[PDB]
Amino acid sequence: DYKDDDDKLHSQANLMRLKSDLFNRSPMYPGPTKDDPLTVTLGFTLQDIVKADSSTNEVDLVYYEQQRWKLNSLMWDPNEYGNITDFRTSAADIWTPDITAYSSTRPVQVLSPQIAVVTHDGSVMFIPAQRLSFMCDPTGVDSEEGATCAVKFGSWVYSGFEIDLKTDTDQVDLSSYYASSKYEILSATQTRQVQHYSCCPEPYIDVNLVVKFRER
Amino acid sequence: DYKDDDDKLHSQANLMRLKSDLFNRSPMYPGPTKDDPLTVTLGFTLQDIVKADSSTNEVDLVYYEQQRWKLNSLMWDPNEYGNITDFRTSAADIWTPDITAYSSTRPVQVLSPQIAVVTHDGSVMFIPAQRLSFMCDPTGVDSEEGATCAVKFGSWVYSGFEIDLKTDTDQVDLSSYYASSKYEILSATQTRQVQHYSCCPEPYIDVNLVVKFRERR
Amino acid sequence: DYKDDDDKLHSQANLMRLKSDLFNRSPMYPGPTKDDPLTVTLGFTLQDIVKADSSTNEVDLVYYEQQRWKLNSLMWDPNEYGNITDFRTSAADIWTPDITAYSSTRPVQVLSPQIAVVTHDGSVMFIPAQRLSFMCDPTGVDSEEGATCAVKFGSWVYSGFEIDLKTDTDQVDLSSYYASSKYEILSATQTRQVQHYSCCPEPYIDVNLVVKFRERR
Amino acid sequence: DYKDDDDKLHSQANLMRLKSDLFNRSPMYPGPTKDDPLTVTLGFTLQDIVKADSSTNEVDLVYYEQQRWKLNSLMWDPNEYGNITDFRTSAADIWTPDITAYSSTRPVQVLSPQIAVVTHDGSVMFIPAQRLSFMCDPTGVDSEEGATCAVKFGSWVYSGFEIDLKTDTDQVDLSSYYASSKYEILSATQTRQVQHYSCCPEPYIDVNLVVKFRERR
Amino acid sequence: DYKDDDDKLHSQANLMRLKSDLFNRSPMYPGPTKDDPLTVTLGFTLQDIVKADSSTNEVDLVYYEQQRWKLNSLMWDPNEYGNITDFRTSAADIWTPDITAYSSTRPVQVLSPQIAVVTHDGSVMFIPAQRLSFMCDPTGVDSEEGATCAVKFGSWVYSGFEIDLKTDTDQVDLSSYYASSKYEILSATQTRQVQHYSCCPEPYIDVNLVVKFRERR
Repeated sequence: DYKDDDDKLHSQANLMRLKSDLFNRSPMYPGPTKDDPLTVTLGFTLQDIVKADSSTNEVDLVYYEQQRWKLNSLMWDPNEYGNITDFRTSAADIWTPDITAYSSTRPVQVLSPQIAVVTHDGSVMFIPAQRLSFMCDPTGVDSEEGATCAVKFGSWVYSGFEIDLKTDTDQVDLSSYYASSKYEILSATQTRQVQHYSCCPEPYIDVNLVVKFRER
Repeated sequence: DYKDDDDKLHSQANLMRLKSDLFNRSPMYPGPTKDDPLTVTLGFTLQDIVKADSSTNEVDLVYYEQQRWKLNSLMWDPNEYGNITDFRTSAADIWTPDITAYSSTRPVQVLSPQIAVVTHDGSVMFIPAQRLSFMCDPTGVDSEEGATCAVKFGSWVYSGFEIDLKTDTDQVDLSSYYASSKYEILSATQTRQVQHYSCCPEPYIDVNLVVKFRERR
Repeated sequence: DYKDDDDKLHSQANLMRLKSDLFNRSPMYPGPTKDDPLTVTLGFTLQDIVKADSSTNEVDLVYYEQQRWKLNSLMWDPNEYGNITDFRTSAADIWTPDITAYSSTRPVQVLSPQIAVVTHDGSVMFIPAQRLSFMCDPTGVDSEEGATCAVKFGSWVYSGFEIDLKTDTDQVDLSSYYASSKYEILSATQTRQVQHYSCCPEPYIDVNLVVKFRERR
Repeated sequence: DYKDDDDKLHSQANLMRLKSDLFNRSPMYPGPTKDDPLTVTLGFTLQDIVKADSSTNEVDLVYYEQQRWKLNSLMWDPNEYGNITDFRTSAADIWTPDITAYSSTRPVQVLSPQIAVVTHDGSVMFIPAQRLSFMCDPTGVDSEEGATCAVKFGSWVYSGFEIDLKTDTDQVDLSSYYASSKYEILSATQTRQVQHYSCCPEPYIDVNLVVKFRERR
Repeated sequence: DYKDDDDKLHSQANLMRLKSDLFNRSPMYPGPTKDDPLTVTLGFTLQDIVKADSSTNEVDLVYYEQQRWKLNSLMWDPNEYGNITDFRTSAADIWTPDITAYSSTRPVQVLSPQIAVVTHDGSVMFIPAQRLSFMCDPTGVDSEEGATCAVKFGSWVYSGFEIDLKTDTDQVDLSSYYASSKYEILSATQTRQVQHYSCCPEPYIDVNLVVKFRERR
């Protein structure tokens, strides 16, 4: 009745207060810096190898790219906000890391909504589905040992001193791989790498996605 | 004359009033939550199987995806708003559910305008036409029993505790299927599913679209 | 000199005034409603059949879709506005009808600018050029009687009670059809249809575009 | 040092002032009208014939389309604005003519930035690079006399009474034509046309681009 | 604890302040002018020749185009801004040069985020990854000496008097070229050119990218 109508409205107002307080908070966050670095955790759920174009050495993957990070400026005490512990918000409403594939051949295509999940400890979780075309020579995919390809993912403009990458595991998550794909996965790994260049002190970080695959 | 000019102006003003009141209403709705959950009803009107690419196992569907939900914050009393019972508004003017195909291979393409219909009880109806490419192996489509493919539709970020899905029927609406398509439909179902993994104290809900099809006779 | 520099400035000011008056007018129009219905006139000038894909039963047309309607809220007296009788404005600056093809297979592509022409009686004319891919089986296009295809056009969310459609004629305008197209037109008609749905007491209107074509002889 | 830092700042402020004065000027220009007509000058620099699709009779051109017009409302005295004689501005910051190809088969693709150059006499120069697909039958391109194609360019909604077109020359500029294209140009002309129709007692103006081409030898 | 949570807050406030000061600074920069010219440094890191279409003479490159320039208006003293020496910002938040390929056949595709890095001396670094389709005849790529193609890059609307170009080296950076590409690079150069045009006493600059490639063996 009216009590339960006012009780829905109360819970709505609490979320509106939280979001309004979180967005309008002063220094509205200017990205990671040296004095204020950040760790982004990457994982891949690999869904399909759609296409292996051997006349251009381009390979087409569909995956979920799972991103995680934690900002002090997204922290709150659930006790002050009607026991709310997490909310969904548009990814355009918040800073997100600029994680890019280093060797793509077409602009990445986003397959899912751009929505992130924020939790009271200030951790954000963003898991967009993408189709990516990248440089990969599929020679020997028609054979038993198959073909092997790699693509690096990392920040585009931030060094290791601003954004650090990590994985929870070396194993690309294959539990959602399309059972009836044209190509089967022999192995898929995601490995953290630290590079260097004697032009410069900065560590440069990436996650190296390596797939071994062959025809069904 | 002037009276029926003033009479059209009157009805316009009423709608303007309703829309302005509805949009400016305080807590301007922040999405479904646990304390304020929502049920979305899904239905499919399947129009065409356009393409079955057997060299990539991608299949191309054109369907109307019909979405329904009800918000208290979209309720009004027609008596207070010149007997207006429903209005059309741009889908960008209102919250809409984030219902996505789980196994698409290309971004979905929208074929129709993005316009929703709102009714005085607070129910919204949104029926976009889409072309979807999804993972589907068409082997045996050239045979009599045909090929079978499935795609799940569900919220992208909301659990069953926030958004619940339901169908009005298991039967995908085939009354608009292109009579002269390259492929004919042997059956098409839409089934509600609840999944429970040992991770999450929340259930997840989805609608499983399953089509059996073959090359035209 | 200065007087015909001022005269051009004057004429500019008058248009500025008209547009500013017209845009700022209170109830800034909320779409057609039952109490305030509208009639949209449709016409097709068919330019080219570009492609007939027989492996997917998709056909590609290029046409001019001519749209017409009249709003009281766009009326003015030219005498009050320096004898201005009509103006061009961006189509995004005004309400336009949501006329869609019901059986497209790809989002329509707009080939022309989105600009409408408004006349003092309140009538708007909007004529976008489009390339449309729609469901059509081209079997027999390689023969003498050719192939026949149809596509319905109509509002996406408005019933006949809100938007009525009408044509000026049954003949699709073929005077601009590409002389050297791969396909020649045997006939092209545009026919008004009144459809009803079992859920819904109100009439729906569409215009049914029917083309008979064959490969160039 | 500080003086030529203050110098650069001064020159920046002058441009700022000019642009701010030019944009904020009252009647902020409402397009050409009968009492305030305009002449647009068209020229084509033809770069490449990329593709001649003989199975759809579509031909793909890459050209620079050079546009010129003059507005009183863009005039200034360089003496009042620190001797500034011209500035670059985004094409979206100013009115531009709605010059379209009448027989395209795909939306035109813009290859260059959308930036115009404005000069103190009020003349604007806008030269976008484009790829255009248009209706053209390439039969005989494989022969010595080659194939001939034409496309008309003109305003979409403005008559000759509002926008007049003109060319500086009949010769399409071929000095930038890709030396190693698959197709060589035998001739390319751009011709002004006045079309009188029966419906409408007003000049319609267009520029007719006519290309004769054949496969490279 | 609280102190190193306040420290992080302090560091954030400092960058907030810097950006806010730099953005709000009066004459908010109007582009390079004759009195206030600019030098853009161009470099190419060539990643892959993906495709050589010999039926249309189009070639597809993927590269990193590295851009550099320096504005007085982006200068700051790190001492006033908590020793901050550089910041990342969206490329849409700042002026960027309009560097275009002069002979592309499709709009360039951007593969990377549009983010620039600004340093206290006022220098900006912007390095977008791109796929470009440009006019190039691949005859002899199937031979030992291979094929040679060229494309000019430069400002679209700015002369040498406003934007000058320069390279750090004549060698296109090949250290990131895809080891297993369909085509291998025999040489790749980037050369500054001063172009003189018939209309125009101001010189125009470009960087000429010249690639010699062949099929891998």
